[PDB]
Amino acid sequence: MLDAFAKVVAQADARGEFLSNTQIDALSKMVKEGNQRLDIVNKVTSNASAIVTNSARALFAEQPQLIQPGGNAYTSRRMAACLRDMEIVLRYVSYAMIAGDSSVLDDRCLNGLRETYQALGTPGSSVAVAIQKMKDASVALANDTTGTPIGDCSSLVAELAGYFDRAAVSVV
Amino acid sequence: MLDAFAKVVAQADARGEFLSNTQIDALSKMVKEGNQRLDIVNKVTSNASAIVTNSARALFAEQPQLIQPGGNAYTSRRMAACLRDMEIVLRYVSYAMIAGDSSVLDDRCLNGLRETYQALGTPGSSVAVAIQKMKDASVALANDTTGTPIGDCSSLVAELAGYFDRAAVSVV
Amino acid sequence: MLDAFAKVVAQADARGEFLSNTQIDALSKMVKEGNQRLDIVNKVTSNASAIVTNSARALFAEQPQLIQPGGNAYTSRRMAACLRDMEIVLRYVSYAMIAGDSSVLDDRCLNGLRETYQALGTPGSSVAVAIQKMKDASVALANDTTGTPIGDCSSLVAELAGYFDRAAVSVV
Amino acid sequence: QILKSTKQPFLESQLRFNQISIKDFIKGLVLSAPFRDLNYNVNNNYRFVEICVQRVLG
Amino acid sequence: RLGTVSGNSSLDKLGLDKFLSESNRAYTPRAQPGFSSEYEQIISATYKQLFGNAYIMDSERAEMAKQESMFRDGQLTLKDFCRALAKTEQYKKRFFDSRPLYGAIELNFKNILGRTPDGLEHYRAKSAVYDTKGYEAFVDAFFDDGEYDEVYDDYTVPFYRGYKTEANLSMAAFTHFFRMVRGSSTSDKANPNSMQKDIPLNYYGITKTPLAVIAPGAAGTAYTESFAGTGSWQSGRAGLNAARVALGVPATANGKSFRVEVTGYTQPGFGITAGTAVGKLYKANKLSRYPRSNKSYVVGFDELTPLYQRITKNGGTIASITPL
Amino acid sequence: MLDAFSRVVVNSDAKAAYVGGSDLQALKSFIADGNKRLDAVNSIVSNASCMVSDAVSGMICENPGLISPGGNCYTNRRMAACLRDGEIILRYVSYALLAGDASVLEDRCLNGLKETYIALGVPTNSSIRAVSIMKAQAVAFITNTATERKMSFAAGDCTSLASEVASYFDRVGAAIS
Amino acid sequence: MLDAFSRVVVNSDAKAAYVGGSDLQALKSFIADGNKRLDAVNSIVSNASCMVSDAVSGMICENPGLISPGGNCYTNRRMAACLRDGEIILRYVSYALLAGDASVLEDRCLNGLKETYIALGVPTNSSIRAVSIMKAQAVAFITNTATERKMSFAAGDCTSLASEVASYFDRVGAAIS
Amino acid sequence: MKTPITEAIATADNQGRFLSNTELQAVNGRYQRATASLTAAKALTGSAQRLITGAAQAVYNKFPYTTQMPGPAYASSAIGKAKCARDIGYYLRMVTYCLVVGGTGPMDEYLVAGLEEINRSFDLSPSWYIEALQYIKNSHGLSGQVANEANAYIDYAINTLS
Ligand SMILES: C=CC1=C(C)[C@@H](Cc2[nH]c(/C=C3N=C(/C=C4\NC(=O)[C@H](C)[C@H]4CC)C(C)=C\3CCC(=O)O)c(CCC(=O)O)c2C)NC1=O
Ligand SMILES: C=CC1=C(C)[C@@H](Cc2[nH]c(/C=C3N=C(/C=C4\NC(=O)[C@H](C)[C@H]4CC)C(C)=C\3CCC(=O)O)c(CCC(=O)O)c2C)NC1=O
Ligand SMILES: C=CC1=C(C)[C@@H](Cc2[nH]c(/C=C3N=C(/C=C4\NC(=O)[C@H](C)[C@H]4CC)C(C)=C\3CCC(=O)O)c(CCC(=O)O)c2C)NC1=O
Ligand SMILES: C=CC1=C(C)[C@@H](Cc2[nH]c(/C=C3N=C(/C=C4\NC(=O)[C@H](C)[C@H]4CC)C(C)=C\3CCC(=O)O)c(CCC(=O)O)c2C)NC1=O
Ligand SMILES: C=CC1=C(C)[C@@H](Cc2[nH]c(/C=C3N=C(/C=C4\NC(=O)[C@H](C)[C@H]4CC)C(C)=C\3CCC(=O)O)c(CCC(=O)O)c2C)NC1=O
Ligand SMILES: C=CC1=C(C)[C@@H](Cc2[nH]c(/C=C3N=C(/C=C4\NC(=O)[C@H](C)[C@H]4CC)C(C)=C\3CCC(=O)O)c(CCC(=O)O)c2C)NC1=O
Ligand SMILES: C=CC1=C(C)[C@@H](Cc2[nH]c(/C=C3N=C(/C=C4\NC(=O)[C@H](C)[C@H]4CC)C(C)=C\3CCC(=O)O)c(CCC(=O)O)c2C)NC1=O
Ligand SMILES: C=CC1=C(C)[C@@H](Cc2[nH]c(/C=C3N=C(/C=C4\NC(=O)[C@H](C)[C@H]4CC)C(C)=C\3CCC(=O)O)c(CCC(=O)O)c2C)NC1=O
Ligand SMILES: C=CC1=C(C)[C@@H](Cc2[nH]c(/C=C3N=C(/C=C4\NC(=O)[C@H](C)[C@H]4CC)C(C)=C\3CCC(=O)O)c(CCC(=O)O)c2C)NC1=O
Ligand SMILES: C=CC1=C(C)[C@@H](Cc2[nH]c(/C=C3N=C(/C=C4\NC(=O)[C@H](C)[C@H]4CC)C(C)=C\3CCC(=O)O)c(CCC(=O)O)c2C)NC1=O
Ligand SMILES: CCC1=C(C)/C(=C/C2=NC(=C\c3[nH]c(/C=C4\NC(=O)[C@H](C)[C@H]4CC)c(C)c3CCC(=O)O)/C(CCC(=O)O)=C2C)NC1=O
Ligand SMILES: CCC1=C(C)/C(=C/C2=NC(=C\c3[nH]c(/C=C4\NC(=O)[C@H](C)[C@H]4CC)c(C)c3CCC(=O)O)/C(CCC(=O)O)=C2C)NC1=O
Ligand SMILES: CCC1=C(C)/C(=C/C2=NC(=C\c3[nH]c(/C=C4\NC(=O)[C@H](C)[C@H]4CC)c(C)c3CCC(=O)O)/C(CCC(=O)O)=C2C)NC1=O
Ligand SMILES: CCC1=C(C)/C(=C/C2=NC(=C\c3[nH]c(/C=C4\NC(=O)[C@H](C)[C@H]4CC)c(C)c3CCC(=O)O)/C(CCC(=O)O)=C2C)NC1=O
Repeated sequence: MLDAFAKVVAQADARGEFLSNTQIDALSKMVKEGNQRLDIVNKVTSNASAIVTNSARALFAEQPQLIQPGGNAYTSRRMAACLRDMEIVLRYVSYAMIAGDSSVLDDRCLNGLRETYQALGTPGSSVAVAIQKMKDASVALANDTTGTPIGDCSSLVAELAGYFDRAAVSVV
Repeated sequence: MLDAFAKVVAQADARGEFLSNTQIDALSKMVKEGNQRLDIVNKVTSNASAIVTNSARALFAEQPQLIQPGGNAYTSRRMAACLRDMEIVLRYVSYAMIAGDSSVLDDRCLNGLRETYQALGTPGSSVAVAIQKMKDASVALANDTTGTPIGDCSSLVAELAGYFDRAAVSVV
Repeated sequence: MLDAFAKVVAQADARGEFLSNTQIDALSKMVKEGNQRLDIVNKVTSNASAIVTNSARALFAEQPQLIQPGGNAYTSRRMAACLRDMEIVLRYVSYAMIAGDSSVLDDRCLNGLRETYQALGTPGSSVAVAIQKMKDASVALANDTTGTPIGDCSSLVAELAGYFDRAAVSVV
Repeated sequence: QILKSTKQPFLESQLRFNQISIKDFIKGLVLSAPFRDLNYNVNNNYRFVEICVQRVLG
Repeated sequence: RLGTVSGNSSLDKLGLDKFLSESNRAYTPRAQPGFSSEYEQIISATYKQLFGNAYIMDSERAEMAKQESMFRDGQLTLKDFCRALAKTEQYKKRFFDSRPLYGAIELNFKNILGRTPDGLEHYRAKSAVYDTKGYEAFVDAFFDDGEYDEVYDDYTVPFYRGYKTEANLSMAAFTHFFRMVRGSSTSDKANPNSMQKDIPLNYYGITKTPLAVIAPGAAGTAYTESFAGTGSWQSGRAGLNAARVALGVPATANGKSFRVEVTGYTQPGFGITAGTAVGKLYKANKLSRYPRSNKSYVVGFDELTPLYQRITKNGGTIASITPL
Repeated sequence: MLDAFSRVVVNSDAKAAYVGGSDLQALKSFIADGNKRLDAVNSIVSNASCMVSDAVSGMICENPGLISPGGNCYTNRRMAACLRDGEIILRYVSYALLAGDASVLEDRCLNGLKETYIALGVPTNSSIRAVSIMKAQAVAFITNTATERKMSFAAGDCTSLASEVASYFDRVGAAIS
Repeated sequence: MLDAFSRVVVNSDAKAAYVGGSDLQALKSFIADGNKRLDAVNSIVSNASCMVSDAVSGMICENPGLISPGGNCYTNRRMAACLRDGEIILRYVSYALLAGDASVLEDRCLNGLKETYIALGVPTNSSIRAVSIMKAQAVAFITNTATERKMSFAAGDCTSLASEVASYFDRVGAAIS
Repeated sequence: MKTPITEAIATADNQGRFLSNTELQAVNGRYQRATASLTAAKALTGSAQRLITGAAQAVYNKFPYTTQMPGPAYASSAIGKAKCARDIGYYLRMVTYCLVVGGTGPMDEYLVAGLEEINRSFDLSPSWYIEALQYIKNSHGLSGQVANEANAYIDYAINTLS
């Protein structure tokens, strides 16, 4: 897979030249968020069970179809199949957030997810709410500076929530 | 696999409710005929190589174009693979005799069997006429009054025909 | 994997008769020209990379967008993998030259090779040029009279040109 | 043990139809009932690991 | 863009938006003189519709400069006008003479009728006319039947119709229809399953076998497996395609079985350390690990999890997954 | 399409025999039981609007996630299509029982509806819960043990016939499976 | 077919959101400076075929051997298809600008253009080298930074929409990357 | 089908190897014995109806019960004797196919694989076919190295029945 440093080298080889000096100080903004990316990982990797409990607490309440006799997640391995599938949409986003792109997100999780739910009959309607119940649950969880100094992180809140909606449109 | 007791479990698990009392007295009728089930499977598998080779011999008599050179069942590789599939249906029919339903015969042996044969090019009308020899060599085998005491088992021989005609309509 | 001798045997067995007298001297013709066929593949295995690097440097001088930065065969991990495909088809035509037929050639190389070249995004018209860039170099040394006694080897190098032509068709 | 009774004639036909792979064919041979009663009932678990690493992993 | 229940519409994102937006009917019983931007739009609509979005330049449109003018008074459209366009050199250069007889038939149904013929008894009725009564009655075998005189009254333009339940074709003719239609940016030639030199559906159109209906423009839709039948009667080979059936003891050992469809792997990707093993990068016999790509697998429900890992850690993209 | 009368012909064709008296004995008893089957299928097609009523309004109360905004029966075209998709598949088995052969069901619809449905995105477990809700809806009508409407037949026992429409509808559900 | 007026109504019908006036202010920002989109569209569709005039001519000056033997734009037939190949995709760029979504370049063009250009052997590097040339060729009429021409404008910052064409030019090299 | 030519291809394909001087003598040595093996194949073809019916009677002289015992696996009837003459004609045909290709390819594929499934099912004895093949071994009437090639592929068939 390729990363956020690699694509401006992938456009330095497939174009074919040396480095422009406007390509070098565009990477200064990557380390203007470089420490500020690193504590954003602490708001999601220290709360791994915390989001996926608090979201599937909510998701069968307004949508009681999943717990019906004859519903989808009925047996306990299918209910454990929800919890192994709710976290990886957040885990590969957590791989995408330390990366800075969505290459490894598309490589190992997303490409092969619309049709895999359709072959199994698990709905594309409600695997997007499992994105959306953890979408607002990490907008609140990462917007607080408990341990780190105070300034501007108004970019990267529109990047990890710039990756959940990428996972939302790649499944419906 | 499913037998007859595994039917009404899964026919009420999506329904949700418990086992109702009006069904199980039909299922405790089935254990009165439990001793007339196991003789009858013992009648088939004791003669399990005399129903195969007596009906492949009466198949190539009426159809000499299969053992002629350039035929489908010509060589010794494809004669052994003709006696292999003639015994495979004799297993999975008698598996469905002991169980009470068809659902291991047409899930492990008949789910794509004619479309196996359209890809290989074997005459799928002609495997049905070997099976209907084995139907008549086994229904008339399971009406002997030696080895068992007499009594009316006319209800249980229609189930043995009803899976032999289910392989007669699977392969065409 | 058939031979020239095994192809006329397998047509006889599916008809179910012995080999005719017109077929044995058709094969007795084929064995007396054996030392011509042993002298052909001795010429195109004693120059089994001097064909290939001189066919690569012919094509790369002609087509220049292969070596361009951004190219298909630009980098040195896609350069030995270009010289791998140029060296195995010189290998696998020479197996099909010594067999007398080309059912070794299409099944061990060319079955779906233009479908894997579709998946890589490889320009396939230029590799068919490179087989034709290898084809005339292969017959220029087959016609080379050095060290061998002189005779007529006319249709054998038209057979060898037909093996390269069958390779160059089904790669585009 | 390439005897007539130790052959697996239904696993052989599914290889020839390209239904299963070689990796699913080796897995059917260790789980074959001739491999249990001849090579698994007559040694313990610390010798059977020496069989399934010498033959499988090579 | 991908979506089934994304905005309540299942087939606008399958590639049939403009084939369901337009209807292309003409409104006057003769083309009126004076104005030449209202009926030339109908002609260049049909020049992409009948030819299958092929490039007709003006250097060959003026070669065919009679046959549209006699439509403007004297021929009907769809019955006579594209019939006259089907008797051209430009129609005979793309869909008749670079390809076999069945491939000329099975591309003519997409061109003329807007469907795919199922089995061979629909190939029987069309190819009983070429070997007896030439090419001009072969093209006019389509235009005077119940399949043509009912769906279009004679002043529309023949659209695509091989997806609806009123077009009572088959259920397999749906599955061939998205092998033939790859969005609105393809042609007869710019189609990977068959170029102009080839035939689209040789086995599958004859034997009525349905296929994996892949949405076009997806991630890794650059896949089609090749063909070699198996068995010793037809002297075929083994190892090219996974089977379409999944019978046996490995049918229901791991639950319900599936057929996956891998797009393709490379040499960088096999290791779990993000690179290439620097060395000789091969074995001695100089083949790949997957020595031909675009391969497929048959796998049960209880091993879908490590196989979906083992494709996706190695650089393989997945076309679709169909249960067997 | 195959007929049961056609089924004994290709049985007698690769065998290369004539028609004997042996396999004729099945078909002459099929004639006199033809009116009893003719007394069956007329009530299948004349209560068909109830059978497509309870096809789709019954399956939606046991999974209401399709009428939810985002589901697979949410819009009023997919609401219209699910009313329409079920009233063709019982029209086909009404053809299939008069021939007696399931091959007319196979070549027309049951060859390839499964490959469309995961590209049309609909779930198959919802479909077989809607297939089997017409299964017991069918077998009440052939026996006259239906509750709210009881129709005119003769007196006998068509439980050989009532297994046959249950022998069709599982293969309706297994085709989508 | 999507646009930015109806991008929200396929978003809000996951929510079943009767749209109170909070989310509509981006649409009230879309109707605010949509004249700058409109004053750029007339700066595109009047200067349209001179974008493609130096597209392939800019490609062939640095990638010279496509007019060589064994090229791709060798003959007159091979070259004139390429000039309609580039003018189709720039026609389909500017549909998306006045609409406001990324609809039209995906649901018609890149619903199958990756298998198109590998069915013909169209080189994907040279068919993005021209479009990267046509990237910066298409920003200069919006910017009015051109060496040769000036368009009669009003003077503001259209840099939200000067890179929005480059934010359509990125996902035309999504599949043909 | 193993031939000498489709075996040295296979060891060349194992090592990624161009056909060296090692694999050009394995295919040359086939050509120095294709002369003697194709006269033996031409001689056995012409004397087929002498050798088939003569070996079918030499079975019946050694094992006289096969012409006497009732039941379908024996040569006691007209059609029982016709299927026995078909079987030795199947056996003698695969000897001549091996002399063409120079090895035991066509009797491996068309004859030997799956043979013991038949001989146990249809109650046919493998010693009925040794006596038929030991007739053909020392009554073909060949000599020299022409006899050496026909006597190699005859007792390959005896060892896969034994
Ligand atoms: C070595 C591992 C490593 C980490 C675990 C993090 C933690 C971390 N963040 C910052 C530094 C910072 N951290 C933030 C982050 C935030 N402030 C906010 O308002 C947001 C709510 C919150 C994001 C969740 C900001 C804005 C700064 C820079 C301080 C400033 O702007 O003046 C610093 C001080 C050094 C520096 O400036 O880089 C450290 C150690 N960074 C790291 O390098
Ligand atoms: C392990 C193997 C095994 C079996 C196969 C059965 C065999 C079996 N059957 C019967 C007993 C019987 N079995 C039959 C059965 C038949 N008579 C017919 O005419 C038909 C040909 C045939 C059915 C297939 C009848 C009619 C009786 C006596 C009635 C009765 O069971 O009460 C009995 C005596 C005990 C009893 O009456 O139940 C036993 C042991 N039990 C076994 O443990
Ligand atoms: C009376 C005068 C007279 C000659 C000199 C030759 C001249 C000559 N040499 C060769 C051709 C040849 N001649 C030889 C023979 C030899 N090469 C050697 O290095 C060995 C010393 C020698 C004997 C083994 C070989 C090996 C070739 C084939 C090589 C080639 O392609 O020229 C040919 C063509 C075919 C042929 O006839 O052989 C001719 C006409 N012929 C004549 O009529
Ligand atoms: C073990 C490895 C091995 C070899 C490398 C060759 C080498 C070789 N070639 C020939 C013999 C020959 N070689 C050729 C071939 C040719 N002559 C030409 O001038 C053409 C360039 C070329 C055609 C392709 C011919 C034509 C003969 C026979 C000479 C003649 O025509 O009288 C002979 C003499 C005996 C024989 O015919 O076999 C030998 C040993 N043979 C082998 O067994
Ligand atoms: C609405 C969407 C839509 C499109 C995008 C185009 C897509 C398209 N492009 C081509 C076809 C082509 N397009 C190119 C173009 C190029 N190759 C290069 O190397 C250059 C970099 C690049 C020019 C910019 C070439 C060379 C052909 C092939 C023409 C030929 O084969 O002679 C064809 C085949 C038409 C035919 O030949 O009949 C089609 C349908 N058409 C559409 O309807
Ligand atoms: C979930 C919401 C819900 C409904 C929409 C109704 C629909 C409904 N009806 C029946 C069950 C049935 N439905 C019918 C159909 C009919 N009866 C007639 O006589 C008419 C002619 C015809 C049109 C109405 C029949 C015959 C039965 C079987 C019961 C019986 O009458 O014997 C069943 C049980 C079938 C099953 O699920 O296995 C359901 C769910 N009931 C509900 O609980
Ligand atoms: C042989 C009979 C026969 C059919 C079934 C249909 C097969 C079929 N069904 C649908 C299409 C459909 N079919 C259904 C029905 C259902 N989906 C569900 O979720 C429920 C399980 C089930 C109702 C019981 C729905 C909801 C659509 C979607 C319509 C759409 O996508 O616009 C379409 C697409 C129609 C189009 O694109 O125009 C087709 C071809 N045609 C036929 O000839
Ligand atoms: C014009 C339209 C038309 C029809 C409707 C049928 C009418 C019909 N039904 C039956 C006759 C019958 N139908 C049944 C069927 C049944 N009885 C039951 O108890 C079950 C509820 C049900 C299905 C199992 C039975 C048992 C008979 C009597 C046996 C017979 O003679 O067929 C008969 C033969 C006897 C008679 O003349 O009445 C006829 C003609 N045929 C037609 O031509
Ligand atoms: C090797 C040969 C060679 C060429 C053919 C040109 C091709 C070319 N043109 C432009 C770039 C451009 N081309 C145009 C097009 C036009 N300007 C107008 O106003 C006219 C209306 C219209 C036709 C003349 C515009 C507006 C730009 C961007 C700015 C500019 O150069 O004016 C660019 C820069 C794009 C980029 O940055 O990637 C290039 C490489 N350059 C070369 O090196
Ligand atoms: C049918 C044709 C038709 C149109 C195209 C529009 C024409 C149009 N464009 C703008 C207006 C404008 N256009 C620009 C744009 C720019 N200024 C620059 O120098 C930048 C280079 C460029 C930014 C990309 C700006 C800044 C305005 C004024 C702000 C506004 O959009 O209202 C205005 C508003 C000015 C006014 O109120 O009079 C109008 C009416 N109307 C029409 O009837
Ligand atoms: C490599 C990373 C990876 C991905 C992307 C992946 C997808 C994946 N999800 C699966 C199942 C599943 N996924 C779900 C999840 C859901 N269904 C719903 O209705 C809910 C809305 C939703 C969340 C609770 C369920 C219920 C199954 C089991 C399907 C079944 O048994 O019917 C399966 C089948 C095997 C299994 O049960 O795990 C795969 C392969 N698996 C992986 O290992
Ligand atoms: C798990 C259970 C199972 C089923 C259901 C099955 C079907 C099956 N039958 C096959 C072949 C075959 N089946 C037949 C049988 C016949 N053809 C005829 O003409 C006769 C009418 C009939 C014999 C009486 C023949 C001749 C082959 C071809 C063997 C070959 O090509 O090698 C093959 C190809 C592999 C092989 O056996 O060679 C499969 C997979 N195989 C199985 O293992
Ligand atoms: C079993 C025998 C066999 C077949 C059938 C085969 C096809 C094949 N060709 C490949 C690559 C390739 N093939 C080429 C060849 C060319 N590209 C060009 O521009 C030239 C026109 C042409 C030859 C000079 C190149 C450059 C690659 C590497 C592409 C990549 O790695 O993305 C790959 C990818 C893995 C690899 O690096 O080898 C496969 C599987 N490989 C095999 O080992
Ligand atoms: C090419 C490879 C090949 C072989 C070897 C082969 C053998 C073969 N021999 C058979 C029968 C037979 N073979 C014999 C032969 C004999 N019985 C005797 O009494 C004699 C001593 C002896 C002759 C030497 C007889 C009598 C039958 C008929 C058995 C029956 O009808 O049940 C049959 C049963 C079908 C038939 O021919 O009617 C096969 C498949 N088939 C093959 O395709």
